[PDB]
Amino acid sequence: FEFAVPAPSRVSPDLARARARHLDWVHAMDLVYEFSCVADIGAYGYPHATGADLDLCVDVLGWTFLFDDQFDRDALAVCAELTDLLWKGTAATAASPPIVVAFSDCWERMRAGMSDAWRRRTVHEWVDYLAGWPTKLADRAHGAVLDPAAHLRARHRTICCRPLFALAERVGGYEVPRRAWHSSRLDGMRFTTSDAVIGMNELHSFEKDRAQGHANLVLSLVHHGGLTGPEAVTRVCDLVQGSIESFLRLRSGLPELGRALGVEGAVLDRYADALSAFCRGYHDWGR
Amino acid sequence: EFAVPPSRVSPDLARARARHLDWVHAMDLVRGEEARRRYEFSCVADIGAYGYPHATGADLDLCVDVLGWTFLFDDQFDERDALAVCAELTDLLWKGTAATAASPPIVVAFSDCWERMRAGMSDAWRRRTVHEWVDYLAGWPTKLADRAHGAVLDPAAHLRARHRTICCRPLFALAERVGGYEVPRRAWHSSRLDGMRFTTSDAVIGMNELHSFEKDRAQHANLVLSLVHHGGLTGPEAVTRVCDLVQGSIESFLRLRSGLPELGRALGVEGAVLDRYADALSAFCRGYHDWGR
Repeated sequence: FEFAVPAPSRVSPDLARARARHLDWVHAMDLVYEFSCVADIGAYGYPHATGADLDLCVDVLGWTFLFDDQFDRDALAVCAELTDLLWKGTAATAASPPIVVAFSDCWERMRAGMSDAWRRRTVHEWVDYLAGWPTKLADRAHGAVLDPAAHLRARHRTICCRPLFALAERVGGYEVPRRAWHSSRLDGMRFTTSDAVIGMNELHSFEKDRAQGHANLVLSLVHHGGLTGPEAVTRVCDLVQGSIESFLRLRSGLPELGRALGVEGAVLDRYADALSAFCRGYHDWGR
Repeated sequence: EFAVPPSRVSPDLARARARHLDWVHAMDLVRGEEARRRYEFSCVADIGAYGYPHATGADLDLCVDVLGWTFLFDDQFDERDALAVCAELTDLLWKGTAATAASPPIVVAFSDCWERMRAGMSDAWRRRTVHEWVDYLAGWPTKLADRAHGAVLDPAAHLRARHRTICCRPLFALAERVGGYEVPRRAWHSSRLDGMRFTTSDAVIGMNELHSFEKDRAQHANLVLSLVHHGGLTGPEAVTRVCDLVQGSIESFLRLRSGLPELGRALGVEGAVLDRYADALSAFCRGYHDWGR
């Protein structure tokens, strides 16, 4: 499939070095993959990042995929240790498992140079992402087919888009002002971008999940909506296109948002560009 | 009137009401004969006895205190001081601290409630309840930003923000605390029980939006106003839409409830605790409905 994401196709020119470094990093962290090409996503989602900034993007994205593998009692203990690490400002110890040590390695770089306000809202977003994995284990043990709305609510946590939007600020060199970042206008752009990425992800892994018995949005629409296979696919496609259209309507109101809140328009367009670039990056990599 | 799945009220409400009025006085939240009279006329305290009809004594006192606190917390936003309170409460919850001598009365009062609310509960329960309290706090910077922005939110965006400020999920945790049980971990995180929490929240929001319609219009965002502005509907049409949301939420809640026996078998969970949890969610929705009238 191909959608009209409002951003040109781009890739970072420093992808060769970053990929090679990252494979040494997962080895040094005792985490391991290289053949899945999941590492390259960092260079597609942040096409202007180079050097250490790109390394952080590749490290964080690679970690999420390896964190997901932990679920495919020990994983629940990691969720609790990571939560306390973030809430209480701790760092990994000598008894921490490799997945926790690796995350602390990322978080120390990610939080450096950022304000307390930015750290506060990013910590909350990291913990809300962690909250979705106990749900994954419970639903798998239950064995029931989630209804479409319940599948999307759970996936909005595990997709990990909001922590990665905060990362765009960190590597871009700016912070969206507080009064503007919390507005429903910008939160709607984060939500619509997440819907699009989820829709794309559900269409890419459809055949694999159906053959392995895993959950998928398309299968939930067939089971609960009475739709056929072809109908459920078109339904998910409409979600991606509608989310893109909704994102574009929200963006057209940023000049008035800046005037109302007294915020420089430049930073607002830079933030909107980052969200669009991430969605486009995931689209191209997935294809 | 909606078909919420019986009307009940706690029999110890008389004593609880009198104690609570002294409590808000001691916490320095409501002082003065005039402010106390206006507060006593709103009956917002009594909700604790409607939402938890089986609570008595100290348990009921905690329910009345917490619910009264949320309304008093809401009043301060109707700016820079309010954002500082949200940050202090967040650190208090994340870092396990307690109020100091420089903390404002609204912070001292919350710590007073939280110490009682967390007593006797496991670390796992405290961890997921802390996150829900902080997600509730996260909705108030959005409220102030939207008011300064001045734009009319679309219906879906209004509901996402209200699911934070309505404060239903922290109050569902409170039902466990006063009920004397913790839903086992493997069942509490399931999408089935999370869907029952979500559908119950939708119903409470829908009822709340119709109660505060005139107040929000005379001052703020409201679900009915968003439906008129973005959907092109008229007032009467938008209201029928909100009623359909409440009725549909209850119907979905009832379909999920009938699957709790199978959830218990699959996960090996005692059915009694699951049905008791479902009763608490249903009772809270019924309580707010009856109190609103």
